[PDB]
Amino acid sequence: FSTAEAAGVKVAAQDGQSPISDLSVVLRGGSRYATVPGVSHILEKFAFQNTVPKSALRFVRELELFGGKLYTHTTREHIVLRTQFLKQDLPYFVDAFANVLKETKFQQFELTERVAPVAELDLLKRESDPAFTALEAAHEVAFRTGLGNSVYAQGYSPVTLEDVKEFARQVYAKQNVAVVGNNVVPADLQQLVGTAFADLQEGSKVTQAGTTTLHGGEARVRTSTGNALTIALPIAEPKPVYHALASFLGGPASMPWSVGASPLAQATVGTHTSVKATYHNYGDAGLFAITIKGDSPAEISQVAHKAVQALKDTGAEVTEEQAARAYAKSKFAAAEAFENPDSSASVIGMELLSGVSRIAPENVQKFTPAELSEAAAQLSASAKPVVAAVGQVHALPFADEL
Amino acid sequence: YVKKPSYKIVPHFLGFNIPTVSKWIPIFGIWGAAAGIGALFLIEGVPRTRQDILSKIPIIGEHWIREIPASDNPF
Repeated sequence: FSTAEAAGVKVAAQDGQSPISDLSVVLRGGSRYATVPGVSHILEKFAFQNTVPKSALRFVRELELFGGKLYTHTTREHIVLRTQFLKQDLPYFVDAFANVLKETKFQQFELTERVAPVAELDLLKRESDPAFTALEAAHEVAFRTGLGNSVYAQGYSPVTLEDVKEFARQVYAKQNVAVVGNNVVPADLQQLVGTAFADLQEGSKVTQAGTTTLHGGEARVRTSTGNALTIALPIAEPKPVYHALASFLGGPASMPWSVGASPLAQATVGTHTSVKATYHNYGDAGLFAITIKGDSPAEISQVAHKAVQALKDTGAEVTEEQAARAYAKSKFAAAEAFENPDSSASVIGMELLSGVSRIAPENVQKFTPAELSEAAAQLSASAKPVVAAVGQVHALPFADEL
Repeated sequence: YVKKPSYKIVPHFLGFNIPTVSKWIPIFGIWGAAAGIGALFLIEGVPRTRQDILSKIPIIGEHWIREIPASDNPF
């Protein structure tokens, strides 16, 4: 991805040998910047609504003639708007993004009839998975605001047209926009973005209201639709070793009809439960989480105890074999993330918008057993553990039990 | 590089356009034949239909040329 600049907008493109281009606009407008709860999700759903030059209807009908596709999502850090099309149709897609950023109408009826109902179905679909809910609840406890804001719009806190219009005034600005072109000729993209995004406001960098503060605690989301438990540990100093540790502890099987050889995978033997360790770097803070879902609260409780034991055991001693296994699983995870278009866009988006150089998968550091055990030790001895229980909460573990 | 999709709007009225209607032209034709055959069949008994249409059809037309003998006709 050759990073450049076109009329004040940061543009990264990588040419390839495929008939298919992905063009993504990455916006510094994720939920950590949300002025009002859920406004980043609503803004994401407001992309490709009516603009002054082109109605939502006309856009969709023309997109079908190019056979293009539209993908949008919101993170804690970004809004990502991605189009996938045939290489030659690049100018159309650049111009469409320009229309969205410069000239979105933002009509009350669109919010009531189109945007808010779609946002609501989006969230309900995600919440069908209790593990999603548990990990969201854990961020809320751990950070409270900023990173603790909900990613998604919820019914209890309604987003108004004025909220979304104000947020868009900040976000849709040269300072908060990065353009990422996969299988796009870099010189051609710079020329097009330079003509299309020239009259976009300069604006200012969007910032998190308040510094990131870490907190421990518990969340007990009572649902009737499945059971999950997250054990999270807020990290004050994000370090790359936690990726290796997440992949080491593991949890999912690398093989069909198996458990897996990872410590967390081996904690689920005899149970119909699954487990996943994840590490979330957010630049100024991090979150190390272990999420366990299952149909039995008793089995989840059983795994949860073994999971914290596994982390303590890791803090004691890792073997050289296990350290190498962690390097391999982590290098692989890095590679597939840089390949997947959604995650790719945000990785380079981070590099362009912030200044965090991407770590190439081939440059992923190998951590010694000493460095890994030290990382697990810090986590086992954390002063601020977070536990989010979802489902039959009366039957799930508490922080003080773990 | 393509800057714009290439299309036009065809003339339309009450949700009909010429490409669609043109597909149905033969069908209207057959329905017209059906209506014609049906109508003619319904009035086959009418003496004028026989006199003016049916008796003039070659070969077949003699089916409708029938005279009552003067000896058998009170009127």
